Amino acid sequence: TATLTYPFHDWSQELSPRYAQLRASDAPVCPVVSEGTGDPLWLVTRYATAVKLLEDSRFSSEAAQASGAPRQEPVELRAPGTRGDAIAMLREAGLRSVLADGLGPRAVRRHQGWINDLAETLMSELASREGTFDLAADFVEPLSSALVSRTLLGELSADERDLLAHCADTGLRFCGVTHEEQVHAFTQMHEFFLEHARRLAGTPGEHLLKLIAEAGPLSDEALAEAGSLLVVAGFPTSSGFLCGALLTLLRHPDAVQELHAHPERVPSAVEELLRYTPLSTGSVKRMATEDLEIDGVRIKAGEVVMVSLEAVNHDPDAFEDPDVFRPGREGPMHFGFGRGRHFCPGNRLARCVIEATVRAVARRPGLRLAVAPEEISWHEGLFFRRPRAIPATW
Ligand code: HEM
Ligand SMILES: CC(C)[C@@H]1NC(=O)[C@H](Cc2c[nH]c3ccccc23)NC1=O
Ligand SMILES: CC(C)[C@@H]1NC(=O)[C@H](Cc2c[nH]c3ccccc23)NC1=O
Repeated sequence: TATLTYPFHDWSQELSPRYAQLRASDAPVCPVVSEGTGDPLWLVTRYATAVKLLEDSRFSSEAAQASGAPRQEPVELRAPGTRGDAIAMLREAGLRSVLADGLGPRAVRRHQGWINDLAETLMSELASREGTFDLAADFVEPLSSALVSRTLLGELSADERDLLAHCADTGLRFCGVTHEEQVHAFTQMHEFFLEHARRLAGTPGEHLLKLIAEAGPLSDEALAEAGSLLVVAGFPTSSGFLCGALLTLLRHPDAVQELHAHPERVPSAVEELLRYTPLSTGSVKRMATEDLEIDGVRIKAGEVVMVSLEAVNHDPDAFEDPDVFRPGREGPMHFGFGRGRHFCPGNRLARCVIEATVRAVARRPGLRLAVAPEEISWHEGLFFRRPRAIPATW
């Protein structure tokens, strides 16, 4: 119909041209319809409007997560007949800040050493390789697997890691699998944690699931909900983003040569990667809890307004030459971690692993993509973009 269906099927790093067109339209908020549900939605693509949306106390993230809310995802991101309200259930137990606490600056100071050791071990192994090697399978996968075990869930076996990763990939999708396969992915996840979360939380370590369990005691359902939250929020984001960041670096050898010569510039390159490299193929979303206007557009209570972080991060009103990867950039704050109350509580740990990845690349001149960027294959339909492989050579 004449109402755009959402999302825009831009599964590779090439952002859908529709975002820029909506950004330059006369409307600061554009009505769309969810392809997966037919629900009406509003879409924001301008930085200035997105700031207003994500800092407005009348827009509720949790209300947009509730069952029956208009939504972009085809299947609800909860197990059948469960609350799907992990952050609120943690706060109910009196754990208001455990996620930020276990992922903040002190946690980076605990984990940054081994994270950098491992990035270096993995890249040193690749430096010994002949011919073409795969940066997704042989760098991103082992690094993100270690991140998950050591910081989020506890020591997982290869089979457990494989199962949770498959559940995330299958459930967090707009298309490419059946409805039944999507629901089953969340089931295997929830039933996995109902059985194993107590065991995982009880093993020695600093992992977040232990911190949650060991801080009326927490029920197995709340602890299982916490496990599924950590998988959904932590696994496909880290693997998708690290893959995409590697692609960005390989496509910008001049920038990498600068980082090789001036390693103190790496933190700024991390921030530019967070702005430039696209991640989600949908939008962050909030529900209006009362009638309001945003930039003149009237929104009724109950309606859901979305912001594409990719669109905002590429807004020329905010970032001059927004489609240029410019590590020296000194523009406004990027939206890669969101904005306001729900700003990514994993942001410091994520920055730590991105930095370690950038340094591992910058230290080794000659690394290059083995084929043209347009020949990279992409997992079609994931919420969190990820290439199937990153073939590279020296
Ligand atoms: C490069 C990696 C990552 C990126 C780009 C990223 C990005 C984001 C963004 C944009 C949001 C805001 C969503 C919204 O406003 O609705 C968010 C929220 C969140 N992130 Fe991250 N994230 C990353 C890694 C992680 C990791 C490793 C964890 C560990 C569990 C994590 C945990 C969370 C949680 C729990 C939330 C929900 C906060 C809330 O809704 O209040 N993230 N993330
Ligand atoms: C299920 C939780 C993640 C929960 N559900 C949400 O919709 C929001 C936003 C969010 C952050 N990271 C995600 C990854 C996949 C899908 C959604 C999200 N925050 C939550 O804590
Ligand atoms: C149904 C999907 C759109 C799903 N629903 C969400 O609420 C989050 C929001 C989000 C946008 N960018 C991100 C980056 C990292 C973590 C979360 C997000 N993303 C999704 O893909």
